[PDB]
Amino acid sequence: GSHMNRFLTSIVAWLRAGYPEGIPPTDSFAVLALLCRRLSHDEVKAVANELMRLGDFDQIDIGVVITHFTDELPSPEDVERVRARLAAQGWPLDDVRDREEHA
Repeated sequence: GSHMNRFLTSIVAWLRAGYPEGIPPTDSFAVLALLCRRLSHDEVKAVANELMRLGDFDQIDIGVVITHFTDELPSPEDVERVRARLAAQGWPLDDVRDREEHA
């Protein structure tokens, strides 16, 4: 019983759950950098678009950055920042074996 749309919905939820105060443009690029490791740039472009429409995102251009990256950006401290914050709501970005490894 797999539903594709529900996946996107949960992704949106996770992302905005990481920032219930709204993502600032600096770590928005961090978000795209992290998410692009799991999802294709068009997929993240789509979810970013709908998330910005939903309101729980700052109104910038993520689609431009994911299709045309920067060399020095996004900032490493920002990616580590979003990494630390989003980890609190879980991490479906990577794959984790169910076992008490790190709590």
